[PDB]
Amino acid sequence: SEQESVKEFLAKAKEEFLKKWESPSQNTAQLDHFDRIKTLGTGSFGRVMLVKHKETGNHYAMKILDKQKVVKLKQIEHTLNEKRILQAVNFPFLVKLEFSFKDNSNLYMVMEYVPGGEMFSHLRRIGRFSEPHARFYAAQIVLTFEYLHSLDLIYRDLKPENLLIDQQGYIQVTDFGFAKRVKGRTWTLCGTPEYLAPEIILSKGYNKAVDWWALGVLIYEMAAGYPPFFADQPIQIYEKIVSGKVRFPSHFSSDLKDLLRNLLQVDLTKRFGNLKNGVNDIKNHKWFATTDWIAIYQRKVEAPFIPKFKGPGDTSNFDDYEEEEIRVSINEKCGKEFTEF
Ligand SMILES: Clc1ccc(-c2nnc([C@H]3CCNC3)o2)cc1
Ligand SMILES: Clc1ccc(-c2nnc([C@H]3CCNC3)o2)cc1
Ligand SMILES: Clc1ccc(-c2nnc([C@H]3CCNC3)o2)cc1
Repeated sequence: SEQESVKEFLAKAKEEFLKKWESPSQNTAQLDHFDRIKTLGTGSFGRVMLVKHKETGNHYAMKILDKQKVVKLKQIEHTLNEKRILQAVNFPFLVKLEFSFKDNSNLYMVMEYVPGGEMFSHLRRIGRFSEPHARFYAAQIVLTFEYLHSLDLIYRDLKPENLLIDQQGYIQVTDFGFAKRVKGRTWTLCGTPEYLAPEIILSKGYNKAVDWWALGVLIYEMAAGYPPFFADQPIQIYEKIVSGKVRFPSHFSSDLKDLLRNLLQVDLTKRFGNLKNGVNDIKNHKWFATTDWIAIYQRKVEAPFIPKFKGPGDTSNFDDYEEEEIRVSINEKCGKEFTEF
């Protein structure tokens, strides 16, 4: 079936992941080693801030999570998943975690800063991506899932806001807050409504097939400019998702429609990526006939566009948020819950 070079690559990738997975790094910097520059984005339990390391001058994106808000939102296991996975993975299209640490109030994950901004911004600015442009990004996600799934990891948060565009025009995936190592099935209701597979919505035990469904949603959104299932109320979105009905814009190629019908298959036992040939059904589909998979992996293909930015500390591709304190309490909070962080 697969070439021995590919099998050996993935076998070594798993060996290296498991060594770090079984002995995670902890406490590799502290807050006063950095200067704060700007808030790059916010969220329910945390935010991401551009920082500069005071000794080296290097820029980083620091994700800050409030321990008490994490406990209240029942995200303890998820935050521990995120840091433990990020410190163990290594792949060209994943954001690199450089440091992690905690204090009395917060958990900190310090990643290399990617100045080009989120794919979401670029997609909304241009309207929609041409099929070659969408296919260049989709190929990178296919390889990333091939890697992650071979490590028994499910990603569970694919969407344009989590795909950063780097200085070469390639993707780096960020936010592993829903990622998890899974042996067979898992059961948590999590994700963004527009991207949820039917089996998540229906409260079933599910597997890596949910990532391949989300790839179908992403490719549709890149090529159309909007996602296939949307509405004002989540329950209305869920009803569309489970119905098995998708309408395609007339400008979609026949090959694109065919691939999407096989990724957006409501029956998970019939969905591309989850059949006997696994990822190969996707890589060998006609829509990818022009893709040089090794060249993509090696970053040898010229990108469709390079983001405009002035230097490693430029924030122009991210937007403006109210600047709030990073307060650290005099007393430790939730120490027992986060001992492993
Ligand atoms: Cl997901 C993924 C699966 C397999 C490979 C792979 N198989 N052989 C290689 C060689 C050629 C380039 N340098 C190592 O890479 C890469 C990514
Ligand atoms: Cl409610 C709950 C459900 C599952 C787990 C769990 N699954 N694997 C683990 C590892 C890492 C931390 N300790 C052992 O914990 C913890 C709490
Ligand atoms: Cl390297 C890097 C640079 C920026 C970010 C980032 N900025 N905002 C976010 C959140 C909120 C919206 N989407 C996820 O993440 C993460 C990593």
